Amino acid sequence: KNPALRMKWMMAMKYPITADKRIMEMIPERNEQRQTLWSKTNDAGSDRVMVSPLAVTWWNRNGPTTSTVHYPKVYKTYFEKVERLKHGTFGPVHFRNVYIEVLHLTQGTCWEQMYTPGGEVRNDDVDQSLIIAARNIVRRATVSADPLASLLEMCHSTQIGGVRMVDILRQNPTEEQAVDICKAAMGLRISSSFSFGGFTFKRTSGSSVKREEEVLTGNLQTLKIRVHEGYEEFTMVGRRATAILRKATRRLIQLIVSGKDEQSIAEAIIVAMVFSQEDCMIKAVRGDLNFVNRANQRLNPMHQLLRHFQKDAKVLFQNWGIEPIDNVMGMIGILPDMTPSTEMSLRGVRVSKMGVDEYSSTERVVVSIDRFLRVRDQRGNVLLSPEEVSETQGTEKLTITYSSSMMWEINGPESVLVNTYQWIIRNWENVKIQWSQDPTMLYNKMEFEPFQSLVPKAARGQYSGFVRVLFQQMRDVLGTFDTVQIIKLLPFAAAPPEQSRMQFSSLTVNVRGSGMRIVVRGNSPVFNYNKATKRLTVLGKDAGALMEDPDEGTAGVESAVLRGFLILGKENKRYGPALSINELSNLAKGEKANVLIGQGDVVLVMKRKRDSSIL
Amino acid sequence: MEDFVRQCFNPMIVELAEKAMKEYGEDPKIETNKFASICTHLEVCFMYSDFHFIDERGESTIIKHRFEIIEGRDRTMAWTVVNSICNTTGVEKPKFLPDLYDYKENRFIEIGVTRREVHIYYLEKANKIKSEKTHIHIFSFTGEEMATKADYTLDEESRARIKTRLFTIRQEMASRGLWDSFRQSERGEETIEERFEITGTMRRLADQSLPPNFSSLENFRAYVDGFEPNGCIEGKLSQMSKEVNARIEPFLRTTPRPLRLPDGPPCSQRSKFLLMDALKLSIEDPSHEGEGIPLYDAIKCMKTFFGWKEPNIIKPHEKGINPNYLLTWKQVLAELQDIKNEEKIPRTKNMKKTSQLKWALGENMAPEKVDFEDCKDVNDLKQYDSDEPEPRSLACWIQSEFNKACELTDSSWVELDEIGEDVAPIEHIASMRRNYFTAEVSHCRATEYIMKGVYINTALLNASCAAMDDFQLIPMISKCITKEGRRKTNLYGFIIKGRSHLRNDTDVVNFVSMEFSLTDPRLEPHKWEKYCVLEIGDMLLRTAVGQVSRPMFLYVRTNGTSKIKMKWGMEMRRCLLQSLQQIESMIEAESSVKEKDLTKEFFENKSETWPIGESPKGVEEGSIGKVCRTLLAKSVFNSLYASPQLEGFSAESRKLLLIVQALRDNLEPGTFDLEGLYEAIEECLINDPWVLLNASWFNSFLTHALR
Amino acid sequence: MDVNPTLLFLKVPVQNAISTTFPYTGDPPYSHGTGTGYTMDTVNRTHKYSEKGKWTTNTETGAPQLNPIDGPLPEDNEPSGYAQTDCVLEAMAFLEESHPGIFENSCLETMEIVQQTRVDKLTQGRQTYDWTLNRNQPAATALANTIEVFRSNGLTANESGRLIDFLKDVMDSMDKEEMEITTHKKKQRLNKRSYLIRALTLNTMAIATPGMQIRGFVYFVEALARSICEKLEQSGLPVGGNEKKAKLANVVRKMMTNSQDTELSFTITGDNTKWNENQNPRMFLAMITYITRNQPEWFRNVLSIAPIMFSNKMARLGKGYMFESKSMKLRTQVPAEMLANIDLKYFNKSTREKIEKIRPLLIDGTASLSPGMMMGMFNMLSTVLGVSILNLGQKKYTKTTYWWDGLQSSDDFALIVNAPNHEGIQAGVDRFYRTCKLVGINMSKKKSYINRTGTFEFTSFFYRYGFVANFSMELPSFGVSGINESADMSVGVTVIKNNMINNDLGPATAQMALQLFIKDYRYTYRCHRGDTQIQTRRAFELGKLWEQTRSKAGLLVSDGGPNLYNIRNLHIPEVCLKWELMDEDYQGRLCNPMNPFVSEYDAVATTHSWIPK
Repeated sequence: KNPALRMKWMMAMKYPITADKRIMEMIPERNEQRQTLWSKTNDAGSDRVMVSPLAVTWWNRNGPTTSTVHYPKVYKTYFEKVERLKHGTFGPVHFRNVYIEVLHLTQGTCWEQMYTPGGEVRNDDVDQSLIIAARNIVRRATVSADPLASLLEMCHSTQIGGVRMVDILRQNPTEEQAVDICKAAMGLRISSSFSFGGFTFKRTSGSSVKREEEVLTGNLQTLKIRVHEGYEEFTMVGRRATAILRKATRRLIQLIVSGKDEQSIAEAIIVAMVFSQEDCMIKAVRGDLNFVNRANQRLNPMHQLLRHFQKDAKVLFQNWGIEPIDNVMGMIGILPDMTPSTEMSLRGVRVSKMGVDEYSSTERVVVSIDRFLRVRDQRGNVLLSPEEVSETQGTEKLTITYSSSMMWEINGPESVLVNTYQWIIRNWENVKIQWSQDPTMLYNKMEFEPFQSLVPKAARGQYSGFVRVLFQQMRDVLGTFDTVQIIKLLPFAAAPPEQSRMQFSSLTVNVRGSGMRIVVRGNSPVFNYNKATKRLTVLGKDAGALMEDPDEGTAGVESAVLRGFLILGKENKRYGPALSINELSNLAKGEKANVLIGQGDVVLVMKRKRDSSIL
Repeated sequence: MEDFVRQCFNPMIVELAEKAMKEYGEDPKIETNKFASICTHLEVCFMYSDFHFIDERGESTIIKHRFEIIEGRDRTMAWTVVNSICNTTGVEKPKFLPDLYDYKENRFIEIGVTRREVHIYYLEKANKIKSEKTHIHIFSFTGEEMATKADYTLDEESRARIKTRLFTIRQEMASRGLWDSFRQSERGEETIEERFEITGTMRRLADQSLPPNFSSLENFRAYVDGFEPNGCIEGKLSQMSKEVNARIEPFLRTTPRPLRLPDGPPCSQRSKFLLMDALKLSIEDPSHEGEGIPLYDAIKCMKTFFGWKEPNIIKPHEKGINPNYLLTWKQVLAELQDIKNEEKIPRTKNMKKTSQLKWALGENMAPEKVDFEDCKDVNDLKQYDSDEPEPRSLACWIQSEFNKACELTDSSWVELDEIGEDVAPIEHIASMRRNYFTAEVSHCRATEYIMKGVYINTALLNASCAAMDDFQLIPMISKCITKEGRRKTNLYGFIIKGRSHLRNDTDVVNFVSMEFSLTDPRLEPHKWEKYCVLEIGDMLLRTAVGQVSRPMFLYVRTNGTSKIKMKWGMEMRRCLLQSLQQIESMIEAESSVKEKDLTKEFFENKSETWPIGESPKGVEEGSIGKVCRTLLAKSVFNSLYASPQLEGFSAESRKLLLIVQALRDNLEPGTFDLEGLYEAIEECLINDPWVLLNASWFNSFLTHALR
Repeated sequence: MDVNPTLLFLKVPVQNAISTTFPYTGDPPYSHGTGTGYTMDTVNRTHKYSEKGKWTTNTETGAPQLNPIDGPLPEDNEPSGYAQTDCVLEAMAFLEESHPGIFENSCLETMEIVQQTRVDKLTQGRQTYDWTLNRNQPAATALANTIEVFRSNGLTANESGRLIDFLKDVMDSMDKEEMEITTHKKKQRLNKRSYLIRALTLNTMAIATPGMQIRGFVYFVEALARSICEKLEQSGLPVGGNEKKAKLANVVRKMMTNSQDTELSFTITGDNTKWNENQNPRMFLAMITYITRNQPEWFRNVLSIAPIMFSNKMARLGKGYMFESKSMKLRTQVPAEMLANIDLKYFNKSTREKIEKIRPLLIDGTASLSPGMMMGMFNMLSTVLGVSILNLGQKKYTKTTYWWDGLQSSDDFALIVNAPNHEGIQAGVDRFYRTCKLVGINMSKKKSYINRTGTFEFTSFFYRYGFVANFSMELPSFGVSGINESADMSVGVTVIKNNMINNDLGPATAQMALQLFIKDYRYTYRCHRGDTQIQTRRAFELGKLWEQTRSKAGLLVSDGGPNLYNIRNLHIPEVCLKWELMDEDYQGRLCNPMNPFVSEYDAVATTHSWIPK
């Protein structure tokens, strides 16, 4: 309490700072504006003079510079924190309830949020960038109108680190679920092994045939499955869990899995159980399974069962049964409570130390692509799909750009604004023609969907109505075109407008919580236009360049600033003194005034005699 | 010296050492050698318990950690871990806190490092601690190592590594030229016999501090030392009175009754400013010369009105000075005109001392100071009137006050700065919740009240602490942003503070506040008892039959505020945080049962109905928006009406709510003393209107839920 | 149609919306509960609950004393301060039996800290009574004055710097017949009785603050009590938030799941309001002597000095009273030193009755209060007693079909009782009530309720079907601490982070706290973002910086740059958070060691860190 008020009041005076006397003979006696940067008074009880924080800012902005040495080496503690945070990743958050400085994120009131910090380890820049880009593209395309064509458009309309991603895809042998799905959609060759349950399944012995079986679940729900009959030998490959599995006709006989931690081993074991197509787990199904992705589209029953088991499997472990175990070198058991045991283990699931690892394969196959990106090989088994794509997201060692129409809402609201205006400026000719001819379709363009999110819901229909009326006036008046205004104001009209009487002098866009304001007339921090250089700046980030179209009024009048009114340029003292925007509601048709639009400039305006209508 | 330890030792070990010494309350700056000693001890313990694991068969494998650290944690965690280990393995409970625990050997090991010879340290440690089945690991910087029974759990490689670490550390101290101090600081902690004798006064006091039937402390010590329980509790309970018992009253649905409300004259407004009846003289967009200064803004806002009349009193202050309020209002207007006549107007203008100003403030009505010796012989000299205020009946105007406080305004009252981007999904959920709530409540009247109070209180405090002996004038300004997006500046009235020579935080400054309004105070005069009402103009308002003229009233009232109350009113922004916390807690409570982030369907769904009111046809629901606005309004009302009565009633009624809840879930509840709880709750319903309305809400909820 | 927030509970279970019922969530502005009449009523009630206790006259302070221990057993449900020594000792013995060695380990692990603490440890703490000046004073200045006076009086052993040495110095000074106080030159001679009464004072602006001669002994006894509690499971101290949340769930799981389906379980939540009336320092001394059985005598004396001294505690009486005459419009104030002999016509009926009750105790303007305790000095010992009472509820001790357990933290208590039938539950609750009454533990029947197991609360940790709703903390100040730009930023961001970690602060609420933080910081230091249109003198040069920098995000918030903090990134220092983004020239200028401005919290030694004039 006391310190805050004391500092607030102390900073008020002109010279609240105390500094050594040397500053007298090192910095100018005042500023370029003649402001004094010090005072001759000496601190009580010492020889230090009194100066002002303006001197602090002067030193910060144009003070003498020195070499930055001993700083990176001395601060060895917080730098590692920065590296771990930035190079770390994240994951799905579950509402149920290295790791010594992230406590708030990992644990909360009643939810858990996974996080794996970084450091300087792991794979290279190109592979990680490709994996993350493919993950984002696939995840967004999951919810598109048609994932296949949309995904192709995103892949062909994006690049990685200044290099088109198609070249990397064709010249990079990196393997990943998202990358493999993108390659399959592109029609190239993908790995024979099929990514299921988050791990790569590679067959290396045995075979089976597909049969359609109807099975009654433990919850009294009948599901149709494509059960495989015949001995098969699979290897589950994963970074933190590698396993070797045998399967037979509706029977699991052996599974040896090695993982760094118990969680990965448990995940691999659950994946093996679900892949085994055992009747016992069918009888162990509880509840109604309707798992869907962000697109709410129903998935195949196997994926739903896998998700249900991943949610929890405590009620299933004890149902398998009890069998004996033999003590062997490099052999570990699996208790029902998920704990290794020397004397006992869970049925048909063992744990080894080294496991099956090391050598990989370089085999590729020709595959076909179905409606919703579900990659299926010639045999019939599902190879890949977005349902099996991991949720991990990290950082990009090199800049990655996404010019598509649905990747904009990734870099942030500022990025959304900048990219919407970039799209508007890049398509200036076509957008102008559409606005002139059939603007109704333009106002329904999906490319403006992100902007509708930034504009508050409570004040988006009224904003849209104001914009529609203003643009109708601009169209029906003629002779007063102004491209900058059109680009600035177009995106706000997307909503289904409604009639209103407000005369908006500024519209609000929510960026990073704080709401910025863009003025209908003149320049705004959100939208700046420099006519001296003819450049548009959006929040300090360039958005493109504007070229004046074959319509313009270079002699005053501007009809798209005040609804129902036409501004006639410079003010005239002869007419009625400066009015108020609210008062303008009483002027008669054709009346003129000297309204004060804003800032410190007066503009003469005449009330439109006609009336511009909208749908 | 500590710089070397900080730079060499890894951050985690130094952080653990800092926490450990903070637990014992020892400052590292004063004690330097012990800092290095503790850091080395922790380092050697961790190395002893590093890169060691136990395989699933039982054999020792080097890559379930073989060694578990017990001294690397705090006392509570270490004690819990050792208790659990002993209970599970049935091992003899250690006397002290061991440094490490070996799982393969299932035994507790202690680590010791000394500057002097190892043998003396081992001997003293064994004599002090070792009594049965205990092992100590002893090392030193001299390169000589030994342990108990010549048994080392660590292999040759680990022992050599620890020896090399100690040797390189010793070489570092030798190079730095401070190893001599390190060695000399060690002395073995000579444990000379400690004597603490109670004698003289303390012996008498101790002898006079024993239970009955005891003559001296020594007799009691001997008695307790030889004490062994034998059925004393059972005997006392058998001989205890049967009437003593905590009986459970069967709590059914019919038992509860509504709280008995007090009877008497209706309540009255006591807020620092009007809430439902405030009036604003506003400028849509301040672009005039000299912006930012509250005085110029107030002058400009005043110039927008031309309906001034000759002031006259409609509803007078019954127990107060009516004419002087009028005189001081006239003085305010004349002083403003005089300021208008000036050219070089300073930042603020102090009103000249006048009779009416002093009388309205209360300076001339303030009792003087004199010692009790010179005023004892006074016929009516009594203790301050610490008498319980008279009961006041519930009045409907507070209900309307809250109703209008919960309505939706048409301006952006609160402006908040920016933060970083959100990358984690939990960050996305948090941003979504915050943005939804903010969009909901940013247009509520509660935010208007918050900003008005903050501005008034900050200006008043700055004026009070700026000029001590000046009766300054302070406009009541509030800056907002309309829906259209124009910076509106509203002026509600004026305040004049008294003398502000403040030395204590609780010192009371007296001010006189004049507030505009358009409510006729002859409709509910009882609501207005502390105010003097003047009619200082007429306003033209547009209605379906043109511009009708209605009177413009002014409420003048003398109030007092303390610096701590000023800060409390300057920190009302926390009402938004509290209201969020409430809605977020409800979100989490409803989500946990369903086990999924439910904010998306909580806010956007617009299919939920939370009972938030009542109507003639029955109860009424609303939206999550209505819920958020109601909670924020309740928080602001609680902040403005801060009184012990409110907290008392809330605390005593929360228990009744909980018991009713338990009744709803068929938990078969019971009450030991229901009437006592009822009396405790009703003790807080005497005169306050806010608490009375809360009690009325509680009675409505009681009569509705049990149906 | 008319707002009614309470009606929310008509569909939402109350436990979910409990925050609705916390009106303040802060420090109110009135400070109701401190004065003189409150002390009068406290003393009167303390001596009333010991009505039948034996009366005696003290020999050193020359004041009466009341001893209710072993008095007649209560016959009515009203509060009783008749705590039996034998029952307390039996309860402690049973606690030791169920937890063997606990007292032994506590003693042997605390002897070192008893022999290790330095004198400066007493500097940390709350306000202290300065016998030299006879008024509440900061601990540090009180210590300085005490050492100065003792040095003047030839008691300089405390110069060794050991806390035990200073305690011995205090013992010697108290043994002296009289001492001198030199204030600045005014000399005051305090006799043996005067000094003794001063040293046993309890000032009242932890409502009560003892003097300085009793700080170290209180600290030692509280350290032992904390050490004993640590080994105790039912004890609610000194754990934090997560462990406290887990305690309720663990207790419920233990009591319910293990129980048979036939058995019925119930839970009672109770508040031990006015918890210090019925607990006497003599019973605490008895339990302390029992704890240190077969231990070195010096340690026993050091540990037993505290309750011995407190049993003769003297309570000060507020600042006084204020009288006013409306007829003559006059105001006057009278001190408490003149309250012993003064007319009772000035006061009202209740106040004059209280004065009549407390008249025969005021010694030298300071009442004598042997029985009862004062808030917030021996809380851990009270928790120890409560956990002993709880431990006396096992199936082996009860020797009955029913049984019980629960938690106690000395301010709230919860008890789960289960039995084969409803009559069994009634018998269990009644037996617990009587047993806790015998020891002097008082359960308020007007603020306690019983319901089927699953839903209850403890220390505001409301529990419903495995869900805890911790509401035991208030929101701190998110403002400028007033040191410097980097210092304030670092301390405040660390504050919000720490509150998030433990105090159970929601993420969105943390985000708004950071928002208000940025607002207040920019307003106070006048360092606004370059893009913003706000105007001030500092905005001029600041503006220049905004133009010069090639990376806006690199600039520090104090320098006008954007605030990139968020939930994910809060622990990192602000300077380190923008290290790479900062332009090379800006980095060199900012952290120049040769700057003229420079001759806990985690921050970098930038030029923004200066000492205010």
